[PDB]
Amino acid sequence: FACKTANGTAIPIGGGSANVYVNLAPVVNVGQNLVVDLSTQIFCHNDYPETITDYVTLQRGSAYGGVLSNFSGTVKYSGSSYPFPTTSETPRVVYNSRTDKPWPVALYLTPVSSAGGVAIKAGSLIAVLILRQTNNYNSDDFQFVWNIYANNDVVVPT
Repeated sequence: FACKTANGTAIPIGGGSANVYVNLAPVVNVGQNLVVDLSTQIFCHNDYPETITDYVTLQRGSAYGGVLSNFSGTVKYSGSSYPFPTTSETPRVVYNSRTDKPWPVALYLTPVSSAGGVAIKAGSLIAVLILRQTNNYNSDDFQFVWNIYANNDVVVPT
């Protein structure tokens, strides 16, 4: 089991860390959602689906920089919505194929009432998402740590 980003960066068997650089809607009003769809950015596969089933959760997700300060967040994992930053590990998604398939994670971030101006800065860390992988075969328990960085400023009109 291993994962890769849209730009080619991979985290191999056993886990590790990688940076993901995302473009963001440049203007988001109070009452609107800024969406960070990582299902188009992060892809993973099972290396031995003939015999092993891989189990994958969002173990936890944290907000940083302007997202922590200026946004109220929810994370969608494989169709279900949870608080972001997270308060519990999600249910498991099954990976049973060698074809790389999306990690079904999306952040929905809406400005807090106090937000205004540049609410997210270009180049800043905005989230860390921990993908946890286990299986039905041995005791493997691996973390794939995704550091999410903003490619551009996000302005909240005032």
